[PDB]
Amino acid sequence: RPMWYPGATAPAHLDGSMLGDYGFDPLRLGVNKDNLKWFREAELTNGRWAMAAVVGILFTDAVGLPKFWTAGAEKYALDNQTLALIEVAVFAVLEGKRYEIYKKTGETGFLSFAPFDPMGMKSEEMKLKELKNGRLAMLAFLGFCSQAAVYGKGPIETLQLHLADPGHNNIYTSSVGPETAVTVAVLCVLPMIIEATK
Amino acid sequence: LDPQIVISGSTAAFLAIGRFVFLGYQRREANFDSNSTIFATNDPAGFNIIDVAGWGALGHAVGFAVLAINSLQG
Amino acid sequence: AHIVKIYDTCIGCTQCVRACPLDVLEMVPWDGCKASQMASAPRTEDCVGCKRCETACPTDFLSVRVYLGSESTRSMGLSY
Amino acid sequence: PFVPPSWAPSVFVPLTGLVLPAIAMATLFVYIEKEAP
Amino acid sequence: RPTWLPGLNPPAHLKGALAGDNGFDPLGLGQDEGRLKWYAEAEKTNGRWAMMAVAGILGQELLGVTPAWWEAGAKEYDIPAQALTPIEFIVMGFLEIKRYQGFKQTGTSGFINSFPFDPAGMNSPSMATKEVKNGRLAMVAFIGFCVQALATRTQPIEGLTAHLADPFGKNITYYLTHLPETL
Amino acid sequence: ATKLFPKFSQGLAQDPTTRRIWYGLAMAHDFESHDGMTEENLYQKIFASHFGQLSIIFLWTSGNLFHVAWQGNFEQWVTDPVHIRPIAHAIWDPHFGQPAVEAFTRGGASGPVNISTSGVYQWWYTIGMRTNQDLYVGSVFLALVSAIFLFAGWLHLQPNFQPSLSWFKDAESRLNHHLSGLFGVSSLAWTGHLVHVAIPESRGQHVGWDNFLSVLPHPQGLTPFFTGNWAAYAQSPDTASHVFGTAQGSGQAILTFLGGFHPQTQSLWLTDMAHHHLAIAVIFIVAGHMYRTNFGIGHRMQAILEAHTPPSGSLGAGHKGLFDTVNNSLHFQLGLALASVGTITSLVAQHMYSLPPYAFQAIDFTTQAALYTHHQYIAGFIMCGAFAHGAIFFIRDYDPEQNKGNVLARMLDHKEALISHLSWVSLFLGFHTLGLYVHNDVMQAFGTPEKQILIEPVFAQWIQAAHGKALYGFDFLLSSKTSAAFANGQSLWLPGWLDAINNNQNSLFLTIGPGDFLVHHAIALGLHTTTLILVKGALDARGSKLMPDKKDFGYSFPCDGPGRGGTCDISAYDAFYLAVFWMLNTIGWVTFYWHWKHLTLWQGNVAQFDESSTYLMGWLRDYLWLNSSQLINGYNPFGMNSLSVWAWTFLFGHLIYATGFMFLISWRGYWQELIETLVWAHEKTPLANLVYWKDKPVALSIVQARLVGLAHFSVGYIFTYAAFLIASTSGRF
Repeated sequence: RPMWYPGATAPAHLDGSMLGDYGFDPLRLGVNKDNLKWFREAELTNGRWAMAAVVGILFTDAVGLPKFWTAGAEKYALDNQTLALIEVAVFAVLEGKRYEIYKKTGETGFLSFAPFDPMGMKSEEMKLKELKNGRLAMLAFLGFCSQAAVYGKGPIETLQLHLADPGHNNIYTSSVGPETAVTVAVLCVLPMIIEATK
Repeated sequence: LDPQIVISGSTAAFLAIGRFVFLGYQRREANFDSNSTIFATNDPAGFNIIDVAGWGALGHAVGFAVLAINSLQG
Repeated sequence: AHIVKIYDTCIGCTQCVRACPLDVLEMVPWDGCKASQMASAPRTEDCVGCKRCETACPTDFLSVRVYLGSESTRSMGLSY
Repeated sequence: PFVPPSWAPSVFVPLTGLVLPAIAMATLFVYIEKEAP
Repeated sequence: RPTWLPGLNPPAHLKGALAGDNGFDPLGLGQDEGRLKWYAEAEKTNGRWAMMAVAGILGQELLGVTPAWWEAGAKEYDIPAQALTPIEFIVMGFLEIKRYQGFKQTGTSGFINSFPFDPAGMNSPSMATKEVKNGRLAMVAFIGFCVQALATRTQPIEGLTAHLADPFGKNITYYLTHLPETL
Repeated sequence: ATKLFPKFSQGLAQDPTTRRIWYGLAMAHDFESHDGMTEENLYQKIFASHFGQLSIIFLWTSGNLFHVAWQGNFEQWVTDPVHIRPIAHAIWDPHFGQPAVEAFTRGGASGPVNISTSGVYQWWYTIGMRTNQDLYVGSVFLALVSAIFLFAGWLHLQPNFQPSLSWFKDAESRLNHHLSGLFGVSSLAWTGHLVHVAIPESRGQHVGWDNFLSVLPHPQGLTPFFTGNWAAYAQSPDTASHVFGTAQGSGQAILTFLGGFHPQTQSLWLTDMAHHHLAIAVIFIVAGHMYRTNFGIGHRMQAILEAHTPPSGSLGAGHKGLFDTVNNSLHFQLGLALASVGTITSLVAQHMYSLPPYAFQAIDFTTQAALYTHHQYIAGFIMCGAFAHGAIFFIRDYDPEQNKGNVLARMLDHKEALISHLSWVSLFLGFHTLGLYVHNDVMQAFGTPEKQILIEPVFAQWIQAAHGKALYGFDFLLSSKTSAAFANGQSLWLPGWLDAINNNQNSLFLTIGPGDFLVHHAIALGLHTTTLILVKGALDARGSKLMPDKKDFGYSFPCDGPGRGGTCDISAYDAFYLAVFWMLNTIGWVTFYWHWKHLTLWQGNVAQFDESSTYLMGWLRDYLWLNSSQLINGYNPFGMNSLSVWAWTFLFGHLIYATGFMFLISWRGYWQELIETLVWAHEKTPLANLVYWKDKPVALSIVQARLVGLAHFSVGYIFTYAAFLIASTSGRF
């Protein structure tokens, strides 16, 4: 059972019953058993949202459509006032039906279908793959927003620019260079800090 | 004024008064002053390395003060 | 709860017990004084700390002392 | 350079004045009234 | 067992079981065996880094590099110093955490997961004493290199040749007194 | 049920009222009163708290540096530090209207900013800061230092890093390292910075981390230091025509003792300050080798204390057992530290206004006034804390069996004499100072100013003459040209010092008269009365005739009830409580005197103070009413200016002070009955009784009420005076 660094120790409440366990809880926010399930469901839905959002942002830059941070300013074939009213009206019923699913079963669902799987490949390994991909997509979305904050342009453009000069084009040579360098050094020292005390 | 002569003379004078004059008084006051390292030395009077450093420090301070005052030309 | 203590200088005049507004003190038999009685505090959980018993004590210095301790619903005299 | 952007006060002053104190007050309020097991 | 000060008995906390134990501890930093063994490992690795540093400085001077050993940091290189720091910190953190965890399982040095990292044998207590002594000499030599470059502005071999050419001169007295002429 | 908060007190966690939260907040740092606390754990918690405090201090300093480098005008202030006001930070407030936006937009900035009054611009300019890059680098460095200190605090609580109780009691080692390293080595390093950076930067030569290894601080390069020819470092100093920051008129010396002030910056010479730090560094390092730690040589403080008893028995046992009662009591050490720090803070205020060390500091009147007032108020609060901790030591750590016959026990043996004499001195000073004031007021009211009593301060004027002032005409010591003391310093420091002290345009030994005499007696009255309250509370802390067993109730308790005539405010905490008011009154008198004398000095009319400081009506009209006209006009029906924030702060302080009077006058009982009626009202109201409280609402305790009232009183006092002082000094100049 690999941990979040070579030589970690579970904080007595992450024994491994949950999928994708690595003993990562320094703030100990999952000390409560009741909060662990809710936080897990929140992590799963945040991961699903980030997965769909990252795939959508990556697809818009390939075709040539407007950037993800400027797509809202574009004029569509509707009114923004009516869009917000419809969005909160549909999501009220959708989120209400999803919340009642978690109280009866404990996982996500769509509308009145708690185990929503028309094809049927709901396996234990598939649940962990969803969590891993969701975590990766959450970091990817944070990276998309951060790259657009300092460099702008776009994710695909950022990757293309990094290939031109990898030794000179990175987060360390950008406007947030020293902060991230100090943070990387502090993070690299952190496992030794935890292992020195234990 | 030769700095080497003044410093050497002051250090030698303080070491001499610390080894032949105030050694007994210092030993009597240090014992009555009541982890450690015993700095045992082969000196017949018990004058160890710590005493050498202390008396040499006093001699150096006196010598540099004398040199400084003489340098002020007053 | 507050801490109520009785000392051996008590003369058994029973003035502290009569002045207690929550029935904390009482009189027990004793042999150290002429009155053959001594004050006692067996119900300190109901003491509020008004110190009326200290005001009623005639010995110098006082034979009964009240030290304000932990506060609860009874010690704070709360009816709600 | 360490120079913050021009829009930095318009984001940090409302944050430190309303978002952070609300979160801190809510978390502290929940912690004060939590009952021991 | 000869000690550092003649006529001075070695301390009780210092026994000849260690490699370079010469009974030298006037400050008493190794009272307990736990801190003593940790400091022994610290001394060995400090000496290893100093040995590599002195060897690198001497090799750079012997091979005629353009900047001196105190100017190699500011020299232009591919993948600038701003980008070299995080890569070095990440790889060093991994290597050092593996070295530290291997030290807890067994009280010896290593390399990632080879504890002890001893290929081709050739290990003996005498070799350990030689390693500790060479490390101490390298540490003193590195500090000498730093102070020599500070007060004389000359590289190690250059300063040594300058001292050999004129022994009664070009020493600490001349360099400390003729400081404006050097700059 | 039992609540989690507070985790350190099980009795408070079982409290079902709102008093639990308040007491948990006010008893968080009283580690000695925590549940299951030992001595070793106590020292470890204090160690961690110390590291956290250092982290906060360094982060605050880095924040000030960062804001000055970002939203300030340091790059423009260094060019013209006489006509450019320093900028503290920018203002971003959505409540500001348009006139407030253009009103606060000043100092050359592009938006609303705050004009700094802390004097960090002059300090940073004097030590060598010139560009915003330097302040940015210093801010990042201090932030890293703060993070390191915070990590050290967290690390010293984990296992294998917690220091033992024996390590915390090594007084000899700690004192040796603090005198030699924390004091001597730090001063030596500061001398290195002044000699290497500040002095060359003041002469127009940039010396930074990129070129300090190739730039010589002196043209002779360490040769005179090693050869003993130290006088070579004092040759060719800065002339009288030297322009700060440029090479015009600059010299080559690095260690001088010219004395006096710089003719342009009106501040102490940088070479003199460097030489000062070098001398004190050598002295402190030498003093750091006095105690015996691990090498046989040195002293044992217990031996020196035990061998210091007079033979006639005038001091009884002398200082026997004083080493144990100090080393084993943290309140004794805290009281000694606070007493010394408070006195040093007062010393800093006096020396900083009289001998300005930073360039262009004397011209900044607002900075001088704010700095003096700030340090004097801080010193007063620290002094009150020193005496409060002395009382806490008497109650919690004093042992009469261990301190038998020594000076400590003898103090309590004759405490009545000390309290009575303090009372007599305070009574005499108050009666006479008030009588002379009322007499002068009646003489000024009846139209006979020549009939008021004006006692000339001949003793202080005699001291001023001894320092070199020839205005009074005593002509002795430094005032006489034929004295040995005068002739022995004419070649080292007396010329500059005499030229500076005989100048009536600075604050170096200002001219004094009868008004200064009277206000000095008022200051003496304040000091003696505050000392009387604090000393009486510390000596009567263990008991008195009214409460023979006061030590059995702790340092802070409400009272002993209405019996035995009444025992309100009988604890030592209440004595400190009453003494805070006297401290505020004393600091108010000293700051009022300082501000009025300096205002009349800066305005060019010292005769106004000399003729109006002898009666209280002059103080109320010519100083309080006259100088508050611009303050109260910050915002009026015709508009507002940049001074409206001080007017709002003035009214703010008045409101807080008055709010404090409520907790100070009305007591618990009335509020508890009112709260009970409110409880009934909430319980009997529909649509609102569905929401219930978790803690039972109760009135604030007697001790809590006193603390809350004093906090409001002090906050209102400080804010009101700060707003008035800054607004009057900035508007007038």
